[PDB]
Amino acid sequence: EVQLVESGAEVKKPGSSVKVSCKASGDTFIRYSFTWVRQAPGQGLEWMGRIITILDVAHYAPHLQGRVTITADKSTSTVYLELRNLRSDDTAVYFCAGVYEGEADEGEYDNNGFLKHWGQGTLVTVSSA
Amino acid sequence: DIVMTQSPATLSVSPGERATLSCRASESVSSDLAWYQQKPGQAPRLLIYGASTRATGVPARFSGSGSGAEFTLTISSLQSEDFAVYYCQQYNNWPPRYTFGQGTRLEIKRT
Amino acid sequence: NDSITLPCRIKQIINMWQRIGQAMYAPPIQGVIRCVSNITGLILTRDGGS
Ligand SMILES: *[C@@H]1O[C@H](CO)[C@@H](O[C@@H]2O[C@H](CO)[C@@H](O[C@@H]3O[C@H](CO[C@H]4O[C@H](CO)[C@@H](O)[C@H](O)[C@@H]4O)[C@@H](O)[C@H](O[C@H]4O[C@H](CO)[C@@H](O)[C@H](O)[C@@H]4O[C@H]4O[C@H](CO)[C@@H](O)[C@H](O)[C@@H]4O)[C@@H]3O)[C@H](O)[C@H]2NC(C)=O)[C@H](O)[C@H]1NC(C)=O
Ligand SMILES: CNCc1ccc2c(c1)C[C@H](CNC(=N)N)[C@H]2NC(=O)C(=O)Nc1ccc(Cl)c(F)c1
Ligand SMILES: *[C@@H]1O[C@H](CO)[C@@H](O)[C@H](O)[C@H]1NC(C)=O
Repeated sequence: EVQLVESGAEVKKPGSSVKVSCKASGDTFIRYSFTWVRQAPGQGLEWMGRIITILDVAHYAPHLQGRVTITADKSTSTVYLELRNLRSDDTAVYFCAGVYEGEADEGEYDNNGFLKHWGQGTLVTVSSA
Repeated sequence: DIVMTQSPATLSVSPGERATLSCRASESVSSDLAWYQQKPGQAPRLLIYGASTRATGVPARFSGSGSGAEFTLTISSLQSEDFAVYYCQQYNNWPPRYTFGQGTRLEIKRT
Repeated sequence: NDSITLPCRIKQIINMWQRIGQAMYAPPIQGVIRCVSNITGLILTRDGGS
């Protein structure tokens, strides 16, 4: 399997733009997909969007679309999320998740949707103070 | 808009007993559903994928089934560490527009 | 009258033959897939030597 370490929690002033990381380690990096999902304190889970490495293409959420940006880097084996126009209503915990896909490098691929491994979940506080 | 709803709003049941949960869809979602339990403040865990099979490295006392717009998960005999909130989630549509369920609270049936 | 066998896989990320690109497709269908033909020609290439 792999392990997904995250960054350190953060506080951001409103009306800003936030970036957050997540590093994976343990296996060949391309062969896994990735997804970002967040949760407000004691609530449901907000599926944000996913990304395919081997093709490096990301899909986003409808009502989140516009101020979101996922990205990756095969060299350093990491994944970055960025979100734009920070508003206090988005303080929450965030998680990077993945799943094995198959022999991508040889042209095999199945495009699973569910989420096998999980990270801890950083925390982001957007607020006045 | 495809929407799921968990049922019931809360289940409660005592040890040695079975728990039953049912997820509800809005159209036909053939075999794309998944179940995760979350102990409060912890990384969730994969229980059922494909809406018909069990994960690897997981106790065999869980099992779900269903189709169409009605799905369910049951565990025949609770134990001491099965106290977490449970979520269903679908991944059927393409282009990908995935969505998560509500989540239901599960504590012992005890006074 | 024995035969020959070959290890045929089914892929999902291919280099288009129409252009310079790359494509994806869904995973394979559920069921039995058969295919009958008879090769009637082929393409070779020499090797620079003496
Ligand atoms: C060189 O030239 C040859 C000659 O054509 C060519 O071979 C042909 O290949 C095709 C595809 O490889 C074969 O077509 C398949 O044939 C089967 C057999 O059907 C029988 O029953 C029908 C009923 O009407 C009869 O008419 C027929 O004569 C056969 O007896 C079909 O069943 C296939 O259709 C299925 O596959 C499609 C794939 O998408 C499905 O969309 C379609 O709906 C059918 O699917 C159903 O069954 C699936 C099976 O899993 C199931 O999953 C689905 O859910 C659904 O239920 C298909 O038409 C054709 O028979 C071959 N001809 C031969 C062998 O003489 C070579 O392909 C060609 N060379 C190259 C390189 O292409
Ligand atoms: C000396 N070599 C010359 C040479 C080498 C390789 C190639 C060309 C020429 C053309 C083409 C390059 N352009 C491109 N790739 N977009 C590339 N061929 C292909 O991509 C190709 O055949 N794909 C393909 C896919 C699926 C099926 Cl079923 C199939 F029958 C074929
Ligand atoms: C080769 O197979 C095709 C399809 O079955 C058939 O039509 C053809 O007649 C075969 N070869 C010849 C030239 O007989």
